[PDB]
Amino acid sequence: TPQNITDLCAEYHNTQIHTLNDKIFSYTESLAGKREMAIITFKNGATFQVEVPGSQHIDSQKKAIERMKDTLRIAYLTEAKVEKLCVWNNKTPHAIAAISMAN
Amino acid sequence: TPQNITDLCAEYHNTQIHTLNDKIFSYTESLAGKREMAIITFKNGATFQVEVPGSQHIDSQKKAIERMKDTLRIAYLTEAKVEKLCVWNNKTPHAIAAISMAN
Amino acid sequence: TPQNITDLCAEYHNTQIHTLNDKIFSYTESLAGKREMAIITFKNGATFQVEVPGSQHIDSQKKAIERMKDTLRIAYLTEAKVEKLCVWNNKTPHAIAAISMAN
Amino acid sequence: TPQNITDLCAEYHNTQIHTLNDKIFSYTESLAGKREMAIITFKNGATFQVEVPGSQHIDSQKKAIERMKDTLRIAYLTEAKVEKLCVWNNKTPHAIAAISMAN
Amino acid sequence: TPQNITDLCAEYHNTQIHTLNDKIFSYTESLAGKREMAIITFKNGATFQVEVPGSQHIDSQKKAIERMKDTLRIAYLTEAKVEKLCVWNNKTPHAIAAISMAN
Ligand SMILES: CC(=O)N[C@@H]1[C@@H](O[C@@H]2O[C@@H](C)[C@@H](O)[C@@H](O)[C@@H]2O)[C@H](O[C@@H]2O[C@H](CO)[C@H](O)[C@H](O)[C@H]2O[C@@H]2O[C@@H](C)[C@@H](O)[C@@H](O)[C@@H]2O)[C@@H](CO)O[C@@H]1O
Ligand SMILES: CC(=O)N[C@@H]1[C@@H](O[C@@H]2O[C@@H](C)[C@@H](O)[C@@H](O)[C@@H]2O)[C@H](O[C@@H]2O[C@H](CO)[C@H](O)[C@H](O)[C@H]2O[C@@H]2O[C@@H](C)[C@@H](O)[C@@H](O)[C@@H]2O)[C@@H](CO)O[C@@H]1O
Ligand SMILES: CC(=O)N[C@@H]1[C@@H](O[C@@H]2O[C@@H](C)[C@@H](O)[C@@H](O)[C@@H]2O)[C@H](O[C@@H]2O[C@H](CO)[C@H](O)[C@H](O)[C@H]2O[C@@H]2O[C@@H](C)[C@@H](O)[C@@H](O)[C@@H]2O)[C@@H](CO)O[C@@H]1O
Ligand SMILES: CC(=O)N[C@@H]1[C@@H](O[C@@H]2O[C@@H](C)[C@@H](O)[C@@H](O)[C@@H]2O)[C@H](O[C@@H]2O[C@H](CO)[C@H](O)[C@H](O)[C@H]2O[C@@H]2O[C@@H](C)[C@@H](O)[C@@H](O)[C@@H]2O)[C@@H](CO)O[C@@H]1O
Ligand SMILES: CC(=O)N[C@@H]1[C@@H](O[C@@H]2O[C@@H](C)[C@@H](O)[C@@H](O)[C@@H]2O)[C@H](O[C@@H]2O[C@H](CO)[C@H](O)[C@H](O)[C@H]2O[C@@H]2O[C@@H](C)[C@@H](O)[C@@H](O)[C@@H]2O)[C@@H](CO)O[C@@H]1O
Ligand SMILES: OC[C@H]1O[C@@H](O)[C@H](O)[C@@H](O)[C@H]1O
Ligand SMILES: OC[C@H]1O[C@@H](O)[C@H](O)[C@@H](O)[C@H]1O
Ligand SMILES: OC[C@H]1O[C@@H](O)[C@H](O)[C@@H](O)[C@H]1O
Ligand SMILES: OC[C@H]1O[C@@H](O)[C@H](O)[C@@H](O)[C@H]1O
Ligand SMILES: OC[C@H]1O[C@@H](O)[C@H](O)[C@@H](O)[C@H]1O
Ligand SMILES: [Ca+2]
Ligand SMILES: [Ca+2]
Ligand SMILES: [Ca+2]
Ligand SMILES: [Ca+2]
Ligand SMILES: [Ca+2]
Ligand SMILES: [Ca+2]
Ligand SMILES: [Ca+2]
Ligand SMILES: [Ca+2]
Ligand SMILES: [Ca+2]
Ligand SMILES: [Ca+2]
Repeated sequence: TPQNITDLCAEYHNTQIHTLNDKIFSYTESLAGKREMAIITFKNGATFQVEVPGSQHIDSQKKAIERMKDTLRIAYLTEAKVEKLCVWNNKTPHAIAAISMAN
Repeated sequence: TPQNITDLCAEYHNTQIHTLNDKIFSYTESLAGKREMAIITFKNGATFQVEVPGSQHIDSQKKAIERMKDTLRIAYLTEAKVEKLCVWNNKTPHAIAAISMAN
Repeated sequence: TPQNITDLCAEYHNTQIHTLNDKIFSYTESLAGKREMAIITFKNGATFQVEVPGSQHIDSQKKAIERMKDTLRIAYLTEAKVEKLCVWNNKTPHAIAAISMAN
Repeated sequence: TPQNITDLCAEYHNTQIHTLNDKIFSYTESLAGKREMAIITFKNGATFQVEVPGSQHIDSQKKAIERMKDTLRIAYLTEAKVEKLCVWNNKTPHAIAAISMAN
Repeated sequence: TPQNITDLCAEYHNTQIHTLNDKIFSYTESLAGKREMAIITFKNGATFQVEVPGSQHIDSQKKAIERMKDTLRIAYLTEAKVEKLCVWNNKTPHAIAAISMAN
């Protein structure tokens, strides 16, 4: 089991770490059918999604997808500094796998 | 996959973007039967619903509807600035499909 | 579809609007069997319940009942001003159907 | 239907009211098997639990037990004043049945 | 039933109490498949996980695992002082069983 986000991220293909060290600039949320997702941006233009749940996701990920959207909303609203995101870079926008906050 | 609320909104018929750049003026919530909904207003009188769940919604939308009501309540209580809403304009009041927050 | 609490409240028998324009004075919560409910008061002694879920409620109301208790707790803890309550006045204490928050 | 915590408490056997009029001093939470519970204390050493869900509970209490743990956590973090607890005094520590928050 | 985290912790094999008396320094969570988990650190380098749910857990632990991650996120965001953690020391990083918060 990994001890940090960087090591975690390295366990998977198709991923990378972004080091933001910044608060979330915007938070977008949709309930529209087939677009039940969240999008965040940072001041530098970096844009990330929490993907629409699909066949790329196993059943054990479903609660964690919902948690992640909860986390991004409250991080946005508290201006919490995001340290890193682990993302899948085979999606556009890049798709969030993990987040770390330290500040 | 869209990267922002404007492009997301354009994927659908009967939708329009409202650009508010303002906090929510009022938040209303009902548990009464057949009116299990939320209503928000802005100071300019713009009025929006989160629809009662119904046969227009697919299963994947049901958690998202609940999330959106959570988001609107906490946005209201934090006086968070709402940037845009994507709404269905074939409902009265207009029905929320997506929200963006930026400030 | 209604656009405000007053019009929503008027769709139901045995209801009334209370105009409070005040924060919640006390919040009570019970997990005791057959009394799984919330009670709120205002400074003037006005007392309201969220009813114990029962056969008077249709299935769609169940989630809305839980939401309303969440809303009352966070409204209490943020000292949010309650504008109006729509209540059923054939219950003692009067039972909450809807809430509006504004200044 | 009762209108306050005192009257509610008096509907049950083996209960008593504690009048605390104080914030929660400590909040403890366990996920250990058969000990999935919360424990609070006050500065005077008064110690209370939210019981592990068990055969003493009816099904309608299950959501309310979860809600109570939610309430205690946020009350602790907001330094909210606890007015009274209704507890079962046939449990060690005394088991929470209901809570009131006020000044 | 135990009355404090130390006594609870002692009911289990392979556990120990860490006394931190400090805020959480970093919070990490993941939605990646098979790593649906959270990791926290303290300034002294102490690193702890909330384990991925698995066959080592009983059903009552499922909700408690989700609660614990909720608690760690809000404790982080409120800078709440963590008093003690009860952890399993047969996992790397040590796995959280219980948390206490106090000053
Ligand atoms: C179009 C937009 O909204 N933003 C782009 C930004 O891309 C977005 O954010 C990235 C992280 C990714 O999720 C994209 O899918 C998304 O549209 C661009 O970022 C570059 O993205 C490419 C992938 O298109 C590579 O990943 C590259 O490393 C990224 O550029 C870096 O990150 C940027 C935020 C800047 O810091 C840039 O200087 C870096 O080179 C950028 C490219 O300028 O343009 C908009 O911001
Ligand atoms: C309670 C009320 O009557 N308020 C009106 C407002 O209507 C309400 O809000 C809109 C957004 C919609 O949901 C209505 O169903 C609801 O009653 C009026 O809004 C205009 O309505 C039309 C047709 O519905 C369009 O939606 C239009 O975009 C709305 O105007 C926009 O919002 C206004 C508040 C202005 O900022 C205007 O420039 C925008 O285009 C408006 C105007 O008639 O007046 C009250 O606010
Ligand atoms: C704890 C207490 O005795 N408070 C009373 C309040 O009664 C409570 O709150 C009302 C809304 C209801 O849920 C009652 O069952 C509950 O005990 C009194 O409110 C009046 O209550 C009588 C019934 O005993 C009638 O329901 C009457 O309509 C209520 O008054 C209206 O609402 C008040 C809060 C004010 O807006 C008043 O001007 C209204 O006419 C009130 C008033 O007697 O006194 C304490 O607050
Ligand atoms: C950790 C500890 O020993 N604290 C005690 C407290 O006991 C704890 O809190 C009470 C409410 C109950 O949940 C206990 O199981 C728990 O250990 C003591 O309270 C008394 O506890 C004894 C058992 O030792 C009896 O249960 C008794 O009823 C409790 O006293 C009542 O509650 C107190 C908080 C006071 O209001 C007292 O007047 C009440 O009768 C107290 C009492 O000495 O001391 C520490 O806080
Ligand atoms: C490597 C790193 O990131 N941190 C180490 C820390 O280990 C981490 O945290 C501990 C609690 C455990 O979860 C590890 O798996 C994890 O990598 C080290 O902590 C000691 O780790 C050993 C066995 O690895 C024991 O768990 C021991 O209790 C730990 O030491 C206690 O906690 C420390 C932070 C110190 O305060 C120490 O005095 C305590 O005994 C420490 C070694 O000090 O170093 C990094 O922080
Ligand atoms: O679990 C989610 C992930 O699934 C992978 O198969 C896919 O390559 C990633 O882009 C991401 O969607
Ligand atoms: O998914 C929800 C949407 O469903 C559409 O069919 C409908 O026209 C919209 O008004 C909205 O209700
Ligand atoms: O939805 C529940 C409501 O149902 C009505 O039939 C009843 O008269 C109200 O008091 C309220 O309980
Ligand atoms: O509903 C919970 C309560 O049920 C009672 O029967 C029991 O005596 C109490 O100690 C408490 O557990
Ligand atoms: O309940 C969770 C615990 O289960 C035990 O059997 C295991 O030894 C611990 O490491 C921990 O996983
Ligand atoms: Ca700021
Ligand atoms: Ca800080
Ligand atoms: Ca203000
Ligand atoms: Ca305000
Ligand atoms: Ca701000
Ligand atoms: Ca105040
Ligand atoms: Ca206060
Ligand atoms: Ca303080
Ligand atoms: Ca404090
Ligand atoms: Ca600080």
